[PDB]
Amino acid sequence: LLVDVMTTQGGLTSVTRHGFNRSNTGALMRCSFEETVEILFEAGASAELDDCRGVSENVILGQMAPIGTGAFDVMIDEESLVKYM
Amino acid sequence: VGQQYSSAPLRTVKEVQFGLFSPEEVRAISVAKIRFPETMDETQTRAKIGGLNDPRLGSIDRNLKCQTCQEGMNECPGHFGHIDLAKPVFHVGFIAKIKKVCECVCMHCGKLLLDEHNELMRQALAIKDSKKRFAAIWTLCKTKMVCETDVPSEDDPTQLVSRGGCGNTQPTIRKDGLKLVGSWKKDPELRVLSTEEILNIFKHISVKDFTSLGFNEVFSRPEWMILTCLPVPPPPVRPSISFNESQRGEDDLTFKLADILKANISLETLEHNGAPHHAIEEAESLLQFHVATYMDNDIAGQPQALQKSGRPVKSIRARLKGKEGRIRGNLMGKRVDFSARTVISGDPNLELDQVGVPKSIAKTLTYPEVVTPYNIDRLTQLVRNGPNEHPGAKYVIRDSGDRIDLRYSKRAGDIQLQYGWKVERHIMDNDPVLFNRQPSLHKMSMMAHRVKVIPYSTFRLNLSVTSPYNADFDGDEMNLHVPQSEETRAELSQLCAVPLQIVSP
Amino acid sequence: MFFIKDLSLNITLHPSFFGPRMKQYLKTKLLEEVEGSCTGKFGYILCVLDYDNIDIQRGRILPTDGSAEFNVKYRAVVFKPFKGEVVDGTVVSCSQHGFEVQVGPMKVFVTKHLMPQDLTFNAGSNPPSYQSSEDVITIKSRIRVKIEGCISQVSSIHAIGSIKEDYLGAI
Amino acid sequence: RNSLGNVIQFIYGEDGMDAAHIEKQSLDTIGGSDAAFEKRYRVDLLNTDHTLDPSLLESGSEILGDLKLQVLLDEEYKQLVKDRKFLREVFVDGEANWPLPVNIRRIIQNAQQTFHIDHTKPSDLTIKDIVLGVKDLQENLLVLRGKNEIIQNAQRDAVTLFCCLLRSRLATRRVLQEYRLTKQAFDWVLSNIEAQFLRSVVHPGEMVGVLAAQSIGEPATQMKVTSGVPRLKEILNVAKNMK
Amino acid sequence: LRFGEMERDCMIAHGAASFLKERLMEASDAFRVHICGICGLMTVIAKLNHNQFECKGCDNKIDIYQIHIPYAAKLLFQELMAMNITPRLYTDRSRDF
Amino acid sequence: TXPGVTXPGV
Amino acid sequence: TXPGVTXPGV
Amino acid sequence: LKEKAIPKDQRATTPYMTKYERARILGTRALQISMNAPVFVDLEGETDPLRIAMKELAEKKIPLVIRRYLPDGSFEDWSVEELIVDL
Amino acid sequence: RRRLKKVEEEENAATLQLGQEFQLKQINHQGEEEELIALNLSEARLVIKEALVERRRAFKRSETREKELESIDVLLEQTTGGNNKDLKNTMQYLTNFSRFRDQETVGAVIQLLKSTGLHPFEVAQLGSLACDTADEAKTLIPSLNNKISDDELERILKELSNLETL
Amino acid sequence: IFVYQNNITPSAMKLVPSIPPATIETFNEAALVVNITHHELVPKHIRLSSDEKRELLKRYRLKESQLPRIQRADPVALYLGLKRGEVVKIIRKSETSGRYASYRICM
DNA sequence: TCAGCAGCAGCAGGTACTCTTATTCAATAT
RNA sequence: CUAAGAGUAC
DNA sequence: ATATTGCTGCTGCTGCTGA
Ligand SMILES: [Mg+2]
Ligand SMILES: [Zn+2]
Ligand SMILES: [Zn+2]
Ligand SMILES: [Zn+2]
Repeated sequence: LLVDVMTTQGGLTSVTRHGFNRSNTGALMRCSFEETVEILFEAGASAELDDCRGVSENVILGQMAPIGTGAFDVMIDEESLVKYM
Repeated sequence: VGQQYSSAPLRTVKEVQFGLFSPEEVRAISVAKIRFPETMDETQTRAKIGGLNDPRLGSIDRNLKCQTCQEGMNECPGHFGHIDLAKPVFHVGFIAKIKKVCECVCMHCGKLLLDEHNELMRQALAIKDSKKRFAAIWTLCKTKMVCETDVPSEDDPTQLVSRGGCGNTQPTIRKDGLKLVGSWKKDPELRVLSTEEILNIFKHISVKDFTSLGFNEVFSRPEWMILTCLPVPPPPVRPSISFNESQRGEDDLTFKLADILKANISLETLEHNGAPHHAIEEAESLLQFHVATYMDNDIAGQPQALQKSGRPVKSIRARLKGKEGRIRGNLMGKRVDFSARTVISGDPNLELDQVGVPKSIAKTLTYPEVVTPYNIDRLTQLVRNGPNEHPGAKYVIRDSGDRIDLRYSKRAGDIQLQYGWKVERHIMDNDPVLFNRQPSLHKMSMMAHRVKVIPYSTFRLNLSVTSPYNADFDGDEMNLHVPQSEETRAELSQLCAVPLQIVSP
Repeated sequence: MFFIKDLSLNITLHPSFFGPRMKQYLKTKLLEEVEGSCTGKFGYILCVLDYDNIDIQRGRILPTDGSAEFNVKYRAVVFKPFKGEVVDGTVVSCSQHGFEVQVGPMKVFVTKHLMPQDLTFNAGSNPPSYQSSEDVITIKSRIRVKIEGCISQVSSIHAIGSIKEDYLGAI
Repeated sequence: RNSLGNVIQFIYGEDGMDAAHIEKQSLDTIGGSDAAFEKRYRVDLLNTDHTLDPSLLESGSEILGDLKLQVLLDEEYKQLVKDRKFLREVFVDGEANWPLPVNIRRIIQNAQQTFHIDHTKPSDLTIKDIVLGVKDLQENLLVLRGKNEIIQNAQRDAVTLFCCLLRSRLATRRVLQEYRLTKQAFDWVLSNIEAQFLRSVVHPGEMVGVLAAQSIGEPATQMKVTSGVPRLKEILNVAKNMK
Repeated sequence: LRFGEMERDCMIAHGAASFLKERLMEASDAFRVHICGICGLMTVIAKLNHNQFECKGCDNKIDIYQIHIPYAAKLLFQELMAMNITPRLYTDRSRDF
Repeated sequence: TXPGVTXPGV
Repeated sequence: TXPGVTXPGV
Repeated sequence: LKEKAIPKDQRATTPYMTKYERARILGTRALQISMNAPVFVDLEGETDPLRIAMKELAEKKIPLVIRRYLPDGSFEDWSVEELIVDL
Repeated sequence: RRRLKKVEEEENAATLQLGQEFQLKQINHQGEEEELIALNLSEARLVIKEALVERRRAFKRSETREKELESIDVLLEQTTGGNNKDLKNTMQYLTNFSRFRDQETVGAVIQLLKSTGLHPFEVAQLGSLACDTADEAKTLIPSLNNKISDDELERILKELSNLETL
Repeated sequence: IFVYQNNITPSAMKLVPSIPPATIETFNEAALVVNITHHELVPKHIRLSSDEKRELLKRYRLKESQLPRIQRADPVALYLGLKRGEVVKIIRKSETSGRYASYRICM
């Protein structure tokens, strides 16, 4: 998995602020690693839109990340609930 | 009380849309115009109207409500103000971007130097990533120094097609500190590019031109990179943490905003009274320096704007960056409640998934249990026992939000529990608790144990479980976290339990 | 004018209410909330159509809360006034400044500036009414009015109409 | 996938298996000599060069000379030879011990200890039963549930090495002679292999990125040519010039 | 006690989303804030006593939402606004995944 | 770089 | 260039 | 949502309940029981909400459905009744 | 889009600017698109009556102007409770200014207006206002200018006057 | 395909892109002495047709950019003459499963 | 159709946790 | 508040 | 007499005649 992440862009992407952190993966989760304020300024100037799919975005917003137990939605079924009694 | 009922619908944030403030939006959202640098009036007992602590921006005293929303300091978010700048100034974080944009656009007519007629511009404009397209457009249009009012025809390089070019020579632009100096190639003419003319030439860029440069028509236009109206944060952003028990101590941002107001007033008076261009330029440079150091005090090359006390001023950028800044020090990782820490000792007589908890720690940490018909009797008994003896309850959270402290409540007599109330009670045996050793390098260093109350001052754990924790008993300390709801409790027992972590991935 | 429109409403149910009659509770709570309501987005909402089977959907549990959020969709009959539209009504009140005409659930105010010159107000005629040389418009009189203004309140939509136009007035 | 939805791996670990459910096991086809291979697996009903003892199973005195059963044995042994060639292509050094999800040896031992295999009574199994049961168990090991050619091919490719292990262990000669399974014991073994394989599949929602990062970082803390932390730093930080 | 970054990473690895959310919000700082629907800014005057909600600048009074975010997040957004950046928070998807 | 690991440059 | 990123030239 | 919802006849996900799904189902049901939700199983004297929810899951009387989200935004609805709890 | 602040054209029925939420086509709850059915006063009254009687039946399982007013008031008090002063006023208005009586005449009117093939808002306006002549109809409803021929307009308004039964 | 001894003058490199759909690919003899695809580290690369790419994107519900990338200067990409937008299936000898099939889109 | 060369300048730095100690002057004017 | 120093377990 | 102010890590261009 590590070497697949490092080579998935067609070249050797280092684990450094000049490597993985330069992708277009979301401003809020990119700024949480390094170069926070510069990333925010560039996102403001370019008007980037954050889909809030990352773990870091929901951690910042204090909401259940779509990971592990949050990777799905639990819903009540009216018909089954009536069916039980 | 927390926060009371609000009729507004409750949703979760799905998308964050970044951008830049337009001056008119800043003037629209603002609730007050700030004009005086004094925080307090001449009586030194009230908040000056129009000053930096305007009551319309939020209350600076607990005994008084916000003048705008009529809510206490608990509820009021704070409301922004605005300073109307005498002259435009550069945004310190966008000086390089402003330089690139003005280097990509004709400095006279506000049109991009190389239109689609050029061979390489089809390749450059076909780039879909906004940031890569700008890089290409810059690295191909930085070398052109004429507006090219007439260009060869695209069909064949024989006849000439005349576009809307103005036929002027573009200058070579460098930065000398906080200012951009342009040397026009001699048709050299070296002069400082006034932010007025840069703002004007940015405002003439066509929508198609700056939307090809990566900007947005709605959320961030290039001309909004120039500051003409400063948003003033409310006092919540910059609180006066007076620790002298009588003397108010203002935040660095308040002092910087006072300096900005002083420079703005000085420049306004100099312009109104008439003065030689030298003094006007000096005042303008001072205003630019104060604004830039307010937004970012770590500017390379320039000397730091020292605080009153001679120390460097803490700017907003310094407040945000660092392992101890907002992101890495208050959002990604923060201090939490319902936690304990103490020395650990081994116990061969404990089960693998058990942890021995000191009695005083068990009395301090509590779990809120919802009163139910199935547990009314034992919760009532714990409330009767009180908080001074274990097992017992420390608080009773009523449905109305009032919190009955069991200390000083025996005076009122016995409390009758109602279904739906909460009893915040001491953690008893068989409670799932997260248990951690701080140099946490993998998941198995944060497994979940079952509480066993013991009569001493050390956490007690099985010998076998010390290997995943990498913990000895030569003085090691470990931490304990108590879940506060049934969902967290359930997933902590069903996912992070010690037996489930025996075989590691 | 009267229409029927597709509307959706979000209802949150507490955990204690998930009994076998949950569908009945949701159907009743859609009523008493949007029945006979007044909004600027859809004007009036008088009644719900197709009450036999209202589309309630599944219902998602709000995490950490236990309450369930249902997005219930339905048909609702609405009455939205429109600028530039002619509608009938019954005169119910009159004054120096104008007169009020009941149309459905709403009141339309016709000002004195929008009556013909000979149709002047007069308090001598009982009730004080807008009278001309050929007819009088007193209380409980049918009238056609062309609406030209609308201002929206939560509890009462307000409208301003006119009766100067040709063949506008008493039928 | 990452947050953008980009595919990192089209199936996790190229097998879709949870790491905690993997144990080291030996592939018996890849190793050994050709004579040992034929003595281990080759069975011939028509000739006496590789015939099987009729006392091994109840029908051993009646299946002798059968033709359809011989066809099944021929295709089984051809599949085994193909598996040996494939495994030797995959693993150049010839190493036989590799981590795989389901431990067959323990299942066989459990069946032997549970049903009281007396090792003297002739086996109740029939050869057709063994061959068809193994062939069906191969088809019951589902990782991907899709219903198109792409997903079917991915599923078939995702279990090929475990299927090689399964054919290596549950061969006709090995079942009848070395282990001496009965009918019920063989059916029980098949059921448990299927259940354990379906239980060893990775769970969606697993945060494998953080798990991999921690599983690499922690041994580094526990830690001619450079090695150790400096070499790890040289690798992760893709450096043009190294020592 | 500091619930650091790598503690959060361990809890992510465990897959316990709700426990992490409860640690970062209910145990440390949970703050309710009202946001506009036309704009994503927190510039909503909310007089809860009189049941009034008004975003000056958009001239709306009927399209307001409330969210629960850490107070540190509110401070970060206000500091970004003070630094001429608009972190608009929207509660619906304008783009498909 | 950085600091650490200015810029570059500056 | 610059420096950085003399001139060119000098 | 009509386009997003994969029809029930051609769901392509595992019929087995994942560990995270089981943990969240137990947590959600225990939280609802703690807030006086009606119980769908007969109690043998147990008072802990978590073990009540465990008993409900053992004999499949939990009226909840999992909405499994595919990475493209589409989802499949699997009722707790039809999910096989092998773990 | 998600424009910060919002600019839009002002509502004007005479210009046929009904509004952003009252456009020609509306997506139904079934996922497809339908024409915005604009009910005239009689059709809307019949729809209200159908809805109320169906609600009465569903609750159960689990003419002169005086007597119609009594029936609507009794059934209204039986069906719905509070916050119905608006509904009471609407229903008494509907029974007071009603142009058509029963299902047959409203079906005839709607099929006639369908044969006219005009805008749903415009056909609802035509059915709501009991006009007499041609130019009078054209000036009552400004959207009628050069949409249907004079002979067809005159004849169809004549069947509006004829089907104006009781 | 053009094969040269040492180098191509830039005055000819500029005119190498001819009138479409004719494409000129230049290779060096020194770079073609050893067939890189025969190295054991190099797995099997199979170019996909347009219909195969469409089926691949349909079955996995992918967009164009959600696939792993291969540069249009990679030695195997030059060897197979990949053009941008074309997807190569990579067959690999995995050690957890016998066979693993990945996909890379040319860029 | 090809052979030879140069210029510069910038700081911080793993994860938790405990404790103690000291904290910017002088002159002018109201 | 800031700064500095001595540490404890890795 | 009291308050205001003066070790580690990179980044990029300009220019032909002669022989
Ligand atoms: Mg130790
Ligand atoms: Zn306020
Ligand atoms: Zn120009
Ligand atoms: Zn707004």
